[PDB]
Amino acid sequence: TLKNKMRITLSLPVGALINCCDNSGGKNLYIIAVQGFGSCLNRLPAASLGDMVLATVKKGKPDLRKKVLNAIICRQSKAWRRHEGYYIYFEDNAGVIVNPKGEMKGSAITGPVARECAELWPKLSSAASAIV
Amino acid sequence: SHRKFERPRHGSLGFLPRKRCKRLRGKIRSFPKDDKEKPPHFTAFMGYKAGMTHIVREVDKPGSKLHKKEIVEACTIIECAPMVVVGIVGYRETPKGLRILSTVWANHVSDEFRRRYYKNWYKSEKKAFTKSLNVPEATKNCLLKRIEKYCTVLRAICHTQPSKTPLRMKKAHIMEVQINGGSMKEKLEFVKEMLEKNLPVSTVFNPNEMIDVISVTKGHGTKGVVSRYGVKRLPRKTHRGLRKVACIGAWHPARVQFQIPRHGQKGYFHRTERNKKIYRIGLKTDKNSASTDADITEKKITPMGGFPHYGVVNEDFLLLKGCVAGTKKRPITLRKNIVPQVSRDALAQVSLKFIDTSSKIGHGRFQTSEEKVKYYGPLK
Amino acid sequence: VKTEACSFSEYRIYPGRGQKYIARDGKVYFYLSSKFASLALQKKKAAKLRWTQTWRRNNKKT
RNA sequence: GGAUAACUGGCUUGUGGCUGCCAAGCGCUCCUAGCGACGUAGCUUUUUGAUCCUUCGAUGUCGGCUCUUCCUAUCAUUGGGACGCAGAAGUCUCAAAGUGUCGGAUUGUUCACCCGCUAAUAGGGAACGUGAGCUGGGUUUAGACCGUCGUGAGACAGGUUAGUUUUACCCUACUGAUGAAUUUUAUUAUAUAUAUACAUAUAGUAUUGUGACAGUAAUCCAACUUGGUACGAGAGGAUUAGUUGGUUCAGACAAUUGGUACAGCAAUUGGUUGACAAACCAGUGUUGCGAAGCUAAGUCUGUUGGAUAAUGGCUGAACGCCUCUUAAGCCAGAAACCAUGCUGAUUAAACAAUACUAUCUUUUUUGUUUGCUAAUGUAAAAGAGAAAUUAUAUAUGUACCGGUACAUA
RNA sequence: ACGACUUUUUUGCCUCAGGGUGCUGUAAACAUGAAAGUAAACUUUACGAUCUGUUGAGGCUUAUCCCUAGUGGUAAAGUGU
Repeated sequence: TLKNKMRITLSLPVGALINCCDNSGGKNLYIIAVQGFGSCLNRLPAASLGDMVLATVKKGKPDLRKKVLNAIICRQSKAWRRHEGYYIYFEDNAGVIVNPKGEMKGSAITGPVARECAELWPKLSSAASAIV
Repeated sequence: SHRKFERPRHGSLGFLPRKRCKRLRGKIRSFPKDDKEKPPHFTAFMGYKAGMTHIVREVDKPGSKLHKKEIVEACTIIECAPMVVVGIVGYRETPKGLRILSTVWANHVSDEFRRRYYKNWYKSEKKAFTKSLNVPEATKNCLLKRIEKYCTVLRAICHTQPSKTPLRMKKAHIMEVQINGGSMKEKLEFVKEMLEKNLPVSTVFNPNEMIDVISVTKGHGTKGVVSRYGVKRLPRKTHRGLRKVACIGAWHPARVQFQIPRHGQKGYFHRTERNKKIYRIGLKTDKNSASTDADITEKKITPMGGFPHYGVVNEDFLLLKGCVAGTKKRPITLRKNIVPQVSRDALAQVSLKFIDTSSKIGHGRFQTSEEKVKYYGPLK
Repeated sequence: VKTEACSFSEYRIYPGRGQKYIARDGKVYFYLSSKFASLALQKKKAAKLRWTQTWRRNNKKT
């Protein structure tokens, strides 16, 4: 697997509450950190589709709650420029929880999933109901 | 004591003093180095920034995330009517730098060239450049031989034809262009042969080339520290305002440290953009100049209703990748790169798929006057 | 020759102008203009409005 | 009242912090790969003292924020040396300050203590960096509260709540903006294969430029391919390049997306002009769209030579052999250094070339013993005289073919 | 900011106007039009938010939009050397 992602628009600062989008039993995901983030006094860490977050579970099954978990962003409200020549956007924001090497907790991603993140992660492409 | 947290300074220190540029024209600070091996040729060209469009291009890069998939990319358009050559300059190397030996002029020159030397051409009797134009051919020969004997650098005095532009000004823009390739004798023959003639941009530059762009930036007036240098605003609480300055500090030394960012001019700075790729060189002669093989309808680079503040692009033109320093209507100087470029992007051959000509006066909902007529049909 | 339609209307959409919205049910909706986008954003029946091509067709003036 | 505390500074550096030397042990065997007791020598002021020299007719008393600069005692990044360095790790270390050094939780807080990312989340200086920069939460005015202590008034480097943070229009500084003036001053050439400073140089506009000098900038990560290879007993598992991407900092730009409205069309609430259209009024009445101009959360672009350091070597003595040279002679070799590049250059009271021009220019003679309308100045005259050239532990001619021969100082 | 800068001053330029490009969203007006009902005749005549037609209409679009030598204009005559 090649881990290339291309530039996708900045979105979702830490503390954001997003949909979990799978049968994991998490209903929402509260993002507490980004993996691989830069260093800077001015900045606050922000997410995008191609990036690995760390989250906690506010709503969902009791085993998942309060524990820290890795997640991948799958849907985002903030528009980005696709190189097909249009600015694409979802209505809502959603990610799916994973382990830190990117293995799914869930098994079927209920919404559609963006192509640039899907073609990034096999285990998401497998599970995804539609590729955007 | 040491700072609580570490961050570099806001903005480059290397562009202080961040004052107004001395001269309007995009003066070349240094020429590409001469190569004796190469055939004689011009190193630079002046053109006028007409506006921006985007272009659609087919891509290379096996192993890329995007790969060969065609892309839409921003580009600038630079109007490039032929410059006219009027003089030969001979420069000599000394320990105290390059010094002019002599200047040789053409027998015939434009009025627009002379108009630049006058301040008030309208009220003048217009004596300037009227006697010495008629100097003997023997004198010209002696001067050329004198230049051949001693000089190690040859430059040609070229000027714009301003009347080809749609601009209000009629005073020509005049500029020296160093001649690179051959030795001095071959350069002299090349300039002498060229002399009175007009030089298309396509004479100097070929499609796919990488070019250096010299221009003064867009003026904004004298600005505060936030605007000029990008410092973080002071907290909501602040008694004398959020945009109040950075704290200068230091009791000893007992002076302001010049490296502090501070209020003063924003824009109107001299700048060299480097390594901009030529995506297309258009030609006035081509009736299908902004048309493509993919979309064959009649298009010249001029948008639907023309460019905002520039209208019709009158003559031949450079379609250059991305952003260019300064305003539309501004003269822009194109220069060859200081060293030849062996990069992938330099080597690559552009294949354009589409050039937009939609309106930028409006929200560009339509592309051509024919298309608009066909779309609407009946009208009063 | 052509690429695709302008979504409020039949005529050709040129690349680099448009935007795309994917809705909650996963249908994609292609917008030419900010004006068309605001009507969609406000979730209104655009076909009711006099100016639009659907209205012109429906009222038999195409 | 600095004849005397609390503050910087200062002396000192006990104490704190850092580096040593030694060699009894530890380090499987082994003093020194790594260590290092029992000792003994320094360095620093990044701690706190000791102190009371300075300031008591007022140097604003903590912390945070913001913001910049400097150091190195290097945490990571580059090049390396050593290893108890199999690989992979990793450790000690040298040239190194080129470059970076974060998001939060809790605190009045330096400090502290966690969680997360990370390339590492190094340590310090700048009046304990930074109150006519802010903030005023804490210590530290007067109200009030509880506890202890005090007969009491009251006390408490005990806890707690509440409590006005004054002035720049001066000079400089620095940031940007103009701008004359400049012969004790200049000149790197000028003139037709030969001349020439004991000589040239008015000025006024304008263009082309020169470029001393001053400034300077780009940066790190990931993945894959190399390669599941070398190495390894296996488990594992690469120094390296190559390719594609992204981060950070920078410089622009606005086509195009988004953001933006007292350009501008439409809608509508209350009131007013008989209705009507038309309008007006509500400090922008209020909505929807909103070109344009700005702008980012958007887009583009962001060099390579030289001389080197550490270090590895080479030839090679001192010393018959040997030796990288702390003899001569050399060589390769780093994010360091200087150019290149790029910015400024009334930072050089700097300058060149070109174009056109101001009743005006040239030679000789006499003079220069309403503010003005003939008019004088020399830091150097007195023979102001003076053409090799590498050297200089040897040169220069001339003849031969950089070398040989022969002369000459 | 103001200086300063970019300019042009009759093969131009300004000024409006026309045309282009747009932006808004279908004007006023009229209908021997329709319309929830209303009242007044024994299916017609009065009244009626509204909607449709004539009608992608009407408006606005250079000030720092575009084109046009299309209209009319295009002065002081001052000052330093």
